[PDB]
Amino acid sequence: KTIRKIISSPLCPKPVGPYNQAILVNHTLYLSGILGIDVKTEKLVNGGAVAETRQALLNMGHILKEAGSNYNKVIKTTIFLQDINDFTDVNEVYKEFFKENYPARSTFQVGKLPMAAQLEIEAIAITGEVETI
Amino acid sequence: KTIRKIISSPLCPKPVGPYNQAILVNHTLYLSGILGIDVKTEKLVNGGAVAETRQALLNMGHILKEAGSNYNKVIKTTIFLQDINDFTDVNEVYKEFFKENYPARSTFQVGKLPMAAQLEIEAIAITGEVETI
Amino acid sequence: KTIRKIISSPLCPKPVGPYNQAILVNHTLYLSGILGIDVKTEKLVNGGAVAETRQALLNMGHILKEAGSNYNKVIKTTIFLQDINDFTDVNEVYKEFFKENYPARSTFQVGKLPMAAQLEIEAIAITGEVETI
Ligand SMILES: [Mg+2]
Ligand code: NA
Repeated sequence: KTIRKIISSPLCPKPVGPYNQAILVNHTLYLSGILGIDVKTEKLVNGGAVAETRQALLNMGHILKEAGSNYNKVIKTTIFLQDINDFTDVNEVYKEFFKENYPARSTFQVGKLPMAAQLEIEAIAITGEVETI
Repeated sequence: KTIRKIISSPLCPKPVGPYNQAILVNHTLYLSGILGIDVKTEKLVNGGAVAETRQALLNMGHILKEAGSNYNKVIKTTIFLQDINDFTDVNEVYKEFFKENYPARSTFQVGKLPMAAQLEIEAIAITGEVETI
Repeated sequence: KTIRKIISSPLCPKPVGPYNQAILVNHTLYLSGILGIDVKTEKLVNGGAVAETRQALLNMGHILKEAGSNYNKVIKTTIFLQDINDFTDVNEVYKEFFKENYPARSTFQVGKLPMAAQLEIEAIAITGEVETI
């Protein structure tokens, strides 16, 4: 049998809808795309792409920790941008969170994001013990 | 070894390029993106985003059943929209299919979809027995 | 324990920033999105979508082989296009590399790609022995 666990953290925003913040399948954690929402206001943080990146990655950490993962167990990220010219600024914030054994990554500019956001970040991570060889 | 199975249903629109409808690896099913095509016509259903979402999710059910999965064993979906303003409507259709243990999800507006479609959905699901906690 | 391997092929452009070419988790290989970059010039190959598809898929083969995979062990690809009207030409190049047991796939047009590329291709693959039933 496969072990599925529904992952939720009240520290990470959860706008209404038929989705879960993350789903754990054995040791592989599939995270929903994260916007830079302030959990208190339920709105995007002010300040644009830098602030939204930072907020999204802080929010992500609550989901990773709830599942028994962490930033240094993230396998792959996808960065959806409203504007490819924000990449440099987004990547500088990304380096605040990802310091070693860096994830695989894809990045592109989309047509639009929900909530008129400047980005959205999706990730896959590993839970439990990880030997990096 | 890893067991791979090619998944094919004649009830889901057949591939119009060098791809399979889905690939099963052990118990993880990787679905290709699905459009709201009626296999009886080789065309999108009429009526725009709502109709197309419903037909895409019916199509998905054929693939899931062929592989030994189902909607309640879907792990992650990605919804590609031609217009972000269809999101609420697409979500209402989505809830006709996904009732519990909801998948992780990401949603965004693309530049263009194949067939000038309004909606495309890709998914990852689990086959066989699933114990949910 | 989950075994993670950091994949780095010297026959492909070395990561400049906080990402890796691919991450191997047990026998599942998560590839970064690949652009059609010439490893020597660190610039896209000239000639547009056809040339960039060929170079991207040549780069993918370097990364797959470094990890112990190959094209016939790719599970799923995603093709990010600058122009959906390139699909027919991209598919003709894709068929140079993928011959049998075709991956699942999604293809769509984005707003913009890094480096003003015409194409980016991401993949998931299997390492080690694979039995196709
Ligand atoms: Mg701006
Ligand atoms: Na800014």
